Amino acid sequence: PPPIADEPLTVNTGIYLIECYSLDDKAETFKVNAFLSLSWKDRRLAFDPVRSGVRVKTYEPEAIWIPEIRFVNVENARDADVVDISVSPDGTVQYLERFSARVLSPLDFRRYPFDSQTLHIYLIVRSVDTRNIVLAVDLEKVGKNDDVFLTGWDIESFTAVVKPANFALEDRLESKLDYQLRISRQYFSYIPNIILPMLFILFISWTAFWSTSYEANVTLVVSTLIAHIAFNILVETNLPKTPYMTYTGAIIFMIYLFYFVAVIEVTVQHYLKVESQPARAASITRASRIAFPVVFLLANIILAFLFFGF
Amino acid sequence: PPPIADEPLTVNTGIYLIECYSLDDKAETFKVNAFLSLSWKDRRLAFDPVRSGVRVKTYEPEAIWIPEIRFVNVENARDADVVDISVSPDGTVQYLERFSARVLSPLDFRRYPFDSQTLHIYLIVRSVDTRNIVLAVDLEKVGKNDDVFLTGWDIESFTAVVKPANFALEDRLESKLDYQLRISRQYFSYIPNIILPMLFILFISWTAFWSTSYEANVTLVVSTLIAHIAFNILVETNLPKTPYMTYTGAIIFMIYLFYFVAVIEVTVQHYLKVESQPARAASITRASRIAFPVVFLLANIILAFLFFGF
Amino acid sequence: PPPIADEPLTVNTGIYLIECYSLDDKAETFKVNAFLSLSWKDRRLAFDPVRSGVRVKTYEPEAIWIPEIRFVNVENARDADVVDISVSPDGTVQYLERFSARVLSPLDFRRYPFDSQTLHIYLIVRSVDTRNIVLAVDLEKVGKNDDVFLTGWDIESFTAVVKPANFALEDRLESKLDYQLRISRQYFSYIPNIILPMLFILFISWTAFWSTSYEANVTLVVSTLIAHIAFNILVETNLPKTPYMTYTGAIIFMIYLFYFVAVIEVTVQHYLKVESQPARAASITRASRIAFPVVFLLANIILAFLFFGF
Amino acid sequence: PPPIADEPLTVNTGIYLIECYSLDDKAETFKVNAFLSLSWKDRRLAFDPVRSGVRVKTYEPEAIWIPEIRFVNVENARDADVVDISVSPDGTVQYLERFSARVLSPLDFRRYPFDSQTLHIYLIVRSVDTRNIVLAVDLEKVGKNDDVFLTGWDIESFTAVVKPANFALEDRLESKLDYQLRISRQYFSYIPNIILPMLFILFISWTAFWSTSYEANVTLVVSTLIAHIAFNILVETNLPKTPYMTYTGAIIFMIYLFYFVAVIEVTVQHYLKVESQPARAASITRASRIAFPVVFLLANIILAFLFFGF
Amino acid sequence: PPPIADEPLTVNTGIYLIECYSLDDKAETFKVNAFLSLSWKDRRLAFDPVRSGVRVKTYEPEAIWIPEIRFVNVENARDADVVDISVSPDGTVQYLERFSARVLSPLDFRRYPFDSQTLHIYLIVRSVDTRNIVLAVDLEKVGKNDDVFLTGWDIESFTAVVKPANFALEDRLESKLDYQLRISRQYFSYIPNIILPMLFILFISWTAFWSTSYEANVTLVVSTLIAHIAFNILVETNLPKTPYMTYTGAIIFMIYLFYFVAVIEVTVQHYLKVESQPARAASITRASRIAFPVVFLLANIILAFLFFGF
Ligand SMILES: [As]
Repeated sequence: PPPIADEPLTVNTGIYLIECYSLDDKAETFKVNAFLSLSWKDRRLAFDPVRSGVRVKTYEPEAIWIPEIRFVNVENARDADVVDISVSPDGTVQYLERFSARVLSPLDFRRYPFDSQTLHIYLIVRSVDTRNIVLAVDLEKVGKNDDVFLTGWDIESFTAVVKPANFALEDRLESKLDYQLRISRQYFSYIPNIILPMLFILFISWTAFWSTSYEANVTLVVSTLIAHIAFNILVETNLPKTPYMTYTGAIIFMIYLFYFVAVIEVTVQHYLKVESQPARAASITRASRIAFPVVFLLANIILAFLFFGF
Repeated sequence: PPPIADEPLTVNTGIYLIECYSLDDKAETFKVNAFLSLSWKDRRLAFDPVRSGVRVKTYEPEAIWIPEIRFVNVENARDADVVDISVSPDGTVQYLERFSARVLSPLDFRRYPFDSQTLHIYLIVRSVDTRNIVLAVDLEKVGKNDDVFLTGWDIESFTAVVKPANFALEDRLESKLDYQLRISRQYFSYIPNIILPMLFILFISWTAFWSTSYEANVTLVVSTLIAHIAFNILVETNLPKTPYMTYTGAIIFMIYLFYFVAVIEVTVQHYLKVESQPARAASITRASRIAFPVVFLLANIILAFLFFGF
Repeated sequence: PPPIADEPLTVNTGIYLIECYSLDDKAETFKVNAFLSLSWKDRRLAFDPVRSGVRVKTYEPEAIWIPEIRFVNVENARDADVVDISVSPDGTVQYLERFSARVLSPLDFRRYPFDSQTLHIYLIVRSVDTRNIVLAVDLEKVGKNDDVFLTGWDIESFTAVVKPANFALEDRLESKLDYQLRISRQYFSYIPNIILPMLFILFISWTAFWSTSYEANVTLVVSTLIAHIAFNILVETNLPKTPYMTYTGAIIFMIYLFYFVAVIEVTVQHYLKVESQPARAASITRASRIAFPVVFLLANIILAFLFFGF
Repeated sequence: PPPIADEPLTVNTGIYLIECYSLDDKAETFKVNAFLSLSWKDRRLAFDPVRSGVRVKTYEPEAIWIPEIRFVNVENARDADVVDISVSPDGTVQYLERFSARVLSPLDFRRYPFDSQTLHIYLIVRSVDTRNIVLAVDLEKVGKNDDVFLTGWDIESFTAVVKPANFALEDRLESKLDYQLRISRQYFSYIPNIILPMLFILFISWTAFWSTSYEANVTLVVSTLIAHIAFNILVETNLPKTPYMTYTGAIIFMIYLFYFVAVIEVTVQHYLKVESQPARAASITRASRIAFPVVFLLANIILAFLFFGF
Repeated sequence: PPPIADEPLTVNTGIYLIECYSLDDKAETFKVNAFLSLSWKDRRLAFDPVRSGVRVKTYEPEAIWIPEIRFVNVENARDADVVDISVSPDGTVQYLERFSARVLSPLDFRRYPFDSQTLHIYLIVRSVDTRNIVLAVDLEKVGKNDDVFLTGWDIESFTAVVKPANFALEDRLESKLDYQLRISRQYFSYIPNIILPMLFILFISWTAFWSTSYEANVTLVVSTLIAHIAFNILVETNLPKTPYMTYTGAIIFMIYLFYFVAVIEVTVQHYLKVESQPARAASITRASRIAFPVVFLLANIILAFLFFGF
């Protein structure tokens, strides 16, 4: 039983994020728990303040015609309990629900440990015989407590795209809004726990430049290469199969190289030190002790710049 | 209260994928969230446009007779909220729901990291005393937004098998349709993270051809063999118990060999270098330095061709 | 409001497996999704074909008296949607539902990787003041599509025990039926991934029979023993705490031995080669190179026979 | 509408375990699926056998006043379907439901692999204006089929504490009963898979007493220490964070010691054999070959006795 | 149909924790199962004790006006069954439900293994045309049995913030309460299983100060570094991505250092003992045998103090 309008009925929206949590990098989802604030003029039930009752008259959902406001990017049906419905004199309705649903917004892992994200919530609404345009009411969109959690992420701002995008979808126009949750990552636990430990093993790796014992040079370069796999695998697990290249995926892989040429050197410092030409060997070994850390720190400036600086 | 027909009542179907996600290779399932569009002539409620009401008349599901359209390959009951029902003059009904259910479609891991898949959604419908044939309406089957996600997979096309397959199941004919979601994998994160690291350790493995120290040769070939298990196990975990052989399961196992004969060589380069016959030893060792990488790259062309090229 | 009988009312059952999946070895359960077909004479609503209506008259569950058919070995309440109810003239009722519930049937892991299983579904029914006997109608028990999945298992046959087992349970006789799902395992992925890799490490283990370097013999026998734990642990995890002995649990453990006496030998080949008695040492070492693989392959014939052959 | 009594109305209880399963040591819970048998005199609906109807009259739950019998230690609401209600002449009611709920009973891991447990189910009932005392009827408490499963546990007995415990909880007396499920563990798969493998590695550990090569002694004692972690971690995972000490937690940790002093010895057998005092070294090494296994087997009798014997 | 008041209607709250469990450090949540006790004066249904019925009159929820009391920090809708409603003469209502919901309270891992926590449950309530203030009734808040479980945590006290916090949220004041669950961890299983084993490997690490064999010194310091990753990874897994530094994350990382300079020393004890200057080498090595354990135990006092002592 929809509201007999004279033009496209505007529905007024708003989201008050109450709780954020379980942002799942692998799955590219996250769970939210918020208020949904809707409103519209249904002149059809305006109501003579003086003549009867009081200021505003409370209805149960069955009584009034309510607009179906579906969330677009949601795993299952949104999970909402209705909080209050308050029809104004002029026929204006004040709806408030408190849904919670896991939302499917994508993430850009291009700078992985040091990335910022922009999550989305959508809200479509389909037309019947009056057209429905949705739009935001910013006093119910200040939505975000001063307690919005979302572990391991700094929450920058909850805003929304005022202008809706109105489609024609299957011979019936819909109207979609864009609610934006912007967050930077709390990179850090990534250093004492990944970045640093990863570097340390790389350095030990090439302690075998000041060494001549092949036995203790392979026991050297090789033992550490293993440990680095232990970190490549640790990192690769809390992170999805990107079709592009991560930052840490870069350096973690560039690392795989300074373990090859490292093992190349120690290997050649020997089919060159049994070839009774230690003239050359400890020439190269002497040299690696510079080329390596330099070319590294150099390619890390080259690499890092290639990602952040551009 | 079914629609008094004169022949098999055609029901017209359609699916607009709104969201795709949680494709689970182990479980061989995936979750979808779409529109379901149905329609049929129930002349029994045609309705004199002029004589009353308006262009089209809205019903609640309880009022009209609606066809039970069950999804075949679904874990639990599909999870659908009804979006609109609009009966036309002639008695034509326009139904639209927005279900979300995890679907059980199988996958072919024969090319694992480089595989393409064809997921299915089914839709049966059982007959009563008028027969029901289902069939697709392609304006509600263009189903797939321009945002269909499905992480780590490229989505190629959402189509469907126009011709239904009508069974006789328990003295009552059913009619089933086939909705096809075709996707290729985003192989890649499989290289910097599996393929390459896996290769590197294999190479270092057989650096012990330019070496004579047994101690540093087993410390050599053996250390890396371990690391390779660390990758065989990593890979074997995000992948189900196929009764056939995966591609990466092949090469990952062919790899287990070039670690055995590698260990064979270093082992014989010694019961042959203590047998005061280093004549022979550093003949073999010298040789392995070719046989190995060749036979490998050879068996990789042999292997790769055996999977992709045929 | 039960059917006024003259003797024990027979209820006629039937299950059409539509989907099988999530067989969980650890949990000893599995999920099924099937049809449930029931039928009985309730003469009390026989209905004068000519005098009124038509051939068969459709009821909603609230209208008719229906027998409670509970599933015995089920985790929670069975999860069923009712598909059709069709009362015949004589008063015969035709009921059909489409339940899905995870079933708790036990498994016998005595031959683990090479085992066949017989899963059960039960169906009791309690009496009131007429006795209820259940029994099977085999045209609705041909239940099993030609698509019954159940990953990593070959499905041999869906049958059922015609004769019911009628208990007296708490001063009211019940009647239980036995629906049997027989499946063999797809042992195989167990070879390239467990059996073979497990053997290979055992072999390398005792390459240290053709060796004299204690350093590279412990680096030898010992490194492999580790790797075998890596497999004992892998296997032990996808498998419950049996009070009996698995097959692979046997050989996996018999393996632990050929790594002890292996380590025993290498160890004695030395407190006997420093005891300036290499007379004896390279007598034993020479010998082990036979005793071991023989006694193994011998005890594997002895073991294998002990499980399968008996 | 409760039963007008003259004193505390006795409600008669009973539980027929139909199915047991998913005992979860980590979570300290388990799932059961049983019958619940209740009964009480509601003289208020006694009913003139001859004057009307028959021997006993069947009611739907809505018709009669039924006592709320909540289970105390249950995760969520118990999940029950009602099986039959049969009011006797005198006004006696016969109630039977078939619930299934996961129960939260605690476990005592003090003897871990060799422990026996006593699981509980509770049943309270709150009073209104007549007091409710619950009590057991032992013909509906013989509850336990001859098929009660519960994998990896031997089921010893299903009994119950006849005398209820009546509390005063919030100005209204409740009455609670105690249903006892006693089970011993099927320790065993713990030997071929944990105990034995764990010992074997410990023994090889100290094969390095009959050795002099430091390289092969660290490669010896150390390699095995790792493997033992692989077991400590395996065990620690299928077992919760006890505030007390497990049995296997003891020996698994006492083991950590015989790997330290083991490594201590091999280490000192060398800063004492390079100190040109091999006089002493192979005095100690000689000695360890006894002290160790003895002190172990000694501390294992000391330890084992400390747990089981007391 | 709300209670015609003369001022802000006070609603009187109370929570009796019946069960605690599944505290999930990763997810920062936990499940509770408690009583919820509400009460308020609805003079509108006061009821002439003598004139009719009895002392107190029982209602079903549909009959009375009940306040919506939503829990704030909850994943999904709270899961509550209603236990009793008892309206007093004066019009006072006595409500009791038994909900169970997983709650989202944050945790402070700054002292990880030795941390104490303060979990929250919230309860808001929105106003309509009479204002709603909530407040606690402490005889129904003594909520916590003498069996409150919560594995691996010592439960210190269940209390609540008497004074509510009244917001203005979207043109309608709400009122929120704070129920506090305080718990210390059962650190301990963290010692025999993490702390101690972690230390032991560190010590063995630097046994290679009383050694001169580079081969057995890298086989020494390096083997253990690996094992330490095995612990860093074990610990890092049962713990979320803190933006701050854990205690065990500190020492676990400070440990990474005493493995670097350890490896630095053994490495320099050699490009200095081949440089025919063993004058210096076994000067340094001699020294490390003190500097290390001291600087450690020193930096552990420095570190530990930095977390607990401040
Ligand atoms: As090693």
